[PDB]
Amino acid sequence: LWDTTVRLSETMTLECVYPLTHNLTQVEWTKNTGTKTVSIAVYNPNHNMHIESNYLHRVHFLNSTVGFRNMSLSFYNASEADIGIYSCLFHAFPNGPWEKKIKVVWSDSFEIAAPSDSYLSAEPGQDVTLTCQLPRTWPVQQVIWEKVQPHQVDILASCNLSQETRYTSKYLRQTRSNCSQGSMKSILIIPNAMAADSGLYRCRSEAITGKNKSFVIRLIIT
Repeated sequence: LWDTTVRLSETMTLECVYPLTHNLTQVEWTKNTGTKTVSIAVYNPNHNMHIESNYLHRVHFLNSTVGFRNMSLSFYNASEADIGIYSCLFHAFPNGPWEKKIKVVWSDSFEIAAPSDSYLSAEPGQDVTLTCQLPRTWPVQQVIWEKVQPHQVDILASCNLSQETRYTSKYLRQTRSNCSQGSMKSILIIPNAMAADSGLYRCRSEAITGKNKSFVIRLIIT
């Protein structure tokens, strides 16, 4: 129901970068208040821009090297009412839409609730293998890989072997994931890792009983 969770802050940014090579035709930023949706912004490559009147002077598009591929939404002065789920919709007709769902939550640093269980050192330029030490059998229903930062948590992979539809990560940096039926090691691979790939990587299991387990790796790439 969400691809990225970011911490509520006065100048928070909802990252959204189109990862595909298709020619863009439109972006839309929406917030799902309830069942109804509020159209925050609509932008077209002809520089036509719709902005919802209540968001007139509340949001902007910093978007380093502005090229309409990066449409991350930044707040000037956010408040508790800005908590909720946002949708960032890229249209690249005829190729079809690419949607990233962002949930804003009231919280402290996400790293607080993710103390590292393992420390992983690796040299730059190598394919780093992250190993989840959590069991995958019943009652566990799905296993999720996330990158945990103080301000945001990005879902890198999600595997539910019973689900017929697969989960596609909206994370910009490429990773190698595998949702296989075998009883092998639950692995996430970071290809050609750099110093920017350092940080907390958390594998998370969700069970049919509702119980939540987590295993956190502190990856350090000098």
